[PDB]
Amino acid sequence: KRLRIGITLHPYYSYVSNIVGDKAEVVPLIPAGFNPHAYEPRAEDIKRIGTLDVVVLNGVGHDDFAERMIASSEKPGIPVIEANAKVPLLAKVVNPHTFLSISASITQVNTIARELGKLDPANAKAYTRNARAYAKRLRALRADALARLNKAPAADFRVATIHGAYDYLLREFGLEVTAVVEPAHGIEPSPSQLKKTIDQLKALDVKVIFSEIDFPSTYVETIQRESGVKLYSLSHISYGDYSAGKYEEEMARNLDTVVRAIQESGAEIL
Ligand code: NI
Repeated sequence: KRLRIGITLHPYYSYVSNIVGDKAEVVPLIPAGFNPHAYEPRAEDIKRIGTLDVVVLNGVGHDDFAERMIASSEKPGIPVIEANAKVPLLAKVVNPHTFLSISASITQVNTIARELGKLDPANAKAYTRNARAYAKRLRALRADALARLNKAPAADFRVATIHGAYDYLLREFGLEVTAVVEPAHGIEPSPSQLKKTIDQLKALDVKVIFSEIDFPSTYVETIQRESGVKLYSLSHISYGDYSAGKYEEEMARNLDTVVRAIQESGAEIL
């Protein structure tokens, strides 16, 4: 019988779909429409784990809801694939958004394809071959996007983000995130925390803010008004329907947006 593979987040649906092709079923643990930051496990979803053979986990802080779901299920001892086993993690609390990096995605894809190959040896060769072809497309995505960068960002080019999602993404450009607006992962800032953030943006002369496309924040225009910073939006790859192509479609948009913020910070003759 065909493997039934549980996934927790949209990038993982894309990774597994691209690895298995038509040789296994990819099943989301939470229905399309839920914000995974806000999701609380339902009996309906807990029941579905009983029909699965394995669950692929981010397991580094972005799907603790999944481990609770499995604990409360008919199958508490279900095999689990820890996708981030070989991924260098930053760092205290680990930033769990490793899926928003092309290089960490490739590492994750390879770990998953290997682990799935052991559970289903009949399709192991297909899983390994598909992982290699998906990785090749991912490297090309990054290469084409980085080639459009005329210059590296200037020394004073400082970046802020609303959600703490993009440290792994910006590392691909050799950049760091100067400040994150949300005080903690998926936590909304209070008026005093937002004032503190604005003071920091001004004091450190932060040039750009990457806001959320997926579940936008209501306070973003105040930050832009009060600090004069340029606004660009990025995708956490957490909204809408699950699809095999979702990850590369949205990562291509994310890389192009980062390139555009860097080119737009570049001055000409004056
Ligand atoms: Ni997040």
